[PDB]
Amino acid sequence: TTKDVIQKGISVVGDLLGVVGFPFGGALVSFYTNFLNTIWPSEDPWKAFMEQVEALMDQKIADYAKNKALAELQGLQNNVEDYVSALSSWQKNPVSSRNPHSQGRIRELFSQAESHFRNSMPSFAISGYEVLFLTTYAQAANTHLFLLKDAQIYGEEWGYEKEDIAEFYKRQLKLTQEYTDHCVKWYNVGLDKLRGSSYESWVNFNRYRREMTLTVLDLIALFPLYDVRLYPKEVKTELTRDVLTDPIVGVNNLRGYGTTFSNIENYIRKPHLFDYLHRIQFHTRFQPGYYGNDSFNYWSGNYVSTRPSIGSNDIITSPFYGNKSSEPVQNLEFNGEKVYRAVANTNLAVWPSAVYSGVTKVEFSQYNDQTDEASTQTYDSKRNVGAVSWDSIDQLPPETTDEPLEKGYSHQLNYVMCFLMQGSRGTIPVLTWTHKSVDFFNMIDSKKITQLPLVKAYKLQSGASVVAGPRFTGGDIIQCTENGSAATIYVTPDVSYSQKYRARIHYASTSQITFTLSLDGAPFNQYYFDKTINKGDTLTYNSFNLASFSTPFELSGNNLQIGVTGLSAGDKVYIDKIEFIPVN
Repeated sequence: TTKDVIQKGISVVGDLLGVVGFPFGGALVSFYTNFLNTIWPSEDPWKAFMEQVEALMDQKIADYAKNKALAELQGLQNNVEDYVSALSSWQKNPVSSRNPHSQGRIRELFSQAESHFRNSMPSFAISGYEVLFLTTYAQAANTHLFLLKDAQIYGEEWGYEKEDIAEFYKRQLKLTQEYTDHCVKWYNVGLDKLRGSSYESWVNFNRYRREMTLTVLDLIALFPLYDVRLYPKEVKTELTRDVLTDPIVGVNNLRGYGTTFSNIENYIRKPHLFDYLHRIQFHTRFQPGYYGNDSFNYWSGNYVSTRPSIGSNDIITSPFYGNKSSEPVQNLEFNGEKVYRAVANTNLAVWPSAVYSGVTKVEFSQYNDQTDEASTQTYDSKRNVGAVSWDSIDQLPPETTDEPLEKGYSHQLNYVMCFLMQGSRGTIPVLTWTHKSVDFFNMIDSKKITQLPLVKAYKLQSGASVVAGPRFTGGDIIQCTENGSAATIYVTPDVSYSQKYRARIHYASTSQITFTLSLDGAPFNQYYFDKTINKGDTLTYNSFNLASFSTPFELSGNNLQIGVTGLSAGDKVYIDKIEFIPVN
């Protein structure tokens, strides 16, 4: 259910990934037309976003608050549409028809929309309804900020005063911090409100977490890239966070046999360096039916193997999950294949005073980006398979319904974990996914500013570790507590000639520090960096700083190592991303 808003959410993020940083005029206008058709066509989408959280929270917005919100949104729609039509004409029209008279038309259409946004935002954050208005606020906030950056692109062309463009920029910086912080604060409020002890509690908790990730968290992660002054070129970036699909179960009500909240939540994958699905070992067991005729085999447990990020080849194999096989083991390999879909069959046997159900068949759809072709691999219990009851596409829709699935999908399989039901009445499989934007090769683009998340490293050292991200960076981060090396990340240059680059680092630190960069073991850059937080502070938007290294360099190697020094006992440094700026 609610796949509609989930698709809109996934699509917007997918489209924005193409116009992030300083976009080319034609691309910007193209985006805007889809944007209007997706998010700003009528009040239906906004109403659906409200109902979405109401469904997750099992609460409703007071009708008065709901009606006003919808009213503001209708007005904002007109402002956005009037603005886009005009912007479209401006881009299309040559630098000749641009007379003082048309400049003032676009200038006031823009000022109106921007102003209307600041006036309306409070309506999507009324006391007591903050969490329920979250996806609506997120989408409105996004629009407001995306709109704002246009003033830095076309400001002078439109004939705005130097003072005006500057006021708009400072306003953009203030709002990027506020909107981001607002979303994370209430996201967490909602998350905690759903924590329970039962299996049913965890499904709700995790569904909220996944849906808020796709519609809110992924979105706010892009906000900083709207700063066309800091990002004067197109930006190549990726979202590294995990999302778990709903558990695969054959029955709607488990009558208390579902795995407990803590036995699921405490065992799912913890903050880890990025990796890829490599192999799966299926274990099968026989489930007898009370009358023999109604028996079936089912997936009882599993092993999972993943390969690390580029630069390392040693395969990581998971502990055993679930119950050992009573039947012959099945192994599926994925070497390089991208699993973009998983469809499952489940079956049930009704006993006098018990019901037994399990996953009997799983069909995986894979795409080989090397040999540009799709195919399927499947697990079959072999005895009484039943019907399909679970489709990943329902939870993780494609970015585009235009292209074929192997091209338009939004996520790929990263992990499989089997949980045991209470009193071991069965097995509950849980699947973890990662975003399609993740570049396996860690490729440094020669024309764009490339953002490289530290979790893409293949090797951590000196006691460095992966820590939960602050919810606004698109993924997890690296925590450094000691002086010395920290991480080694493998890099793939996209060109052959001696292209030069400048490096920038997005970090947080409790003290003044020194970052050192090495290529294949040789230092090439070392610089001093400011303290951004106090010991014990929680990480909010302003905790992070983005600072450049002085000197330019060439990528005469592949193994980039980041080292830190200047730490004292109790000092901590958090590293989010390293950026590469193509320089002449």
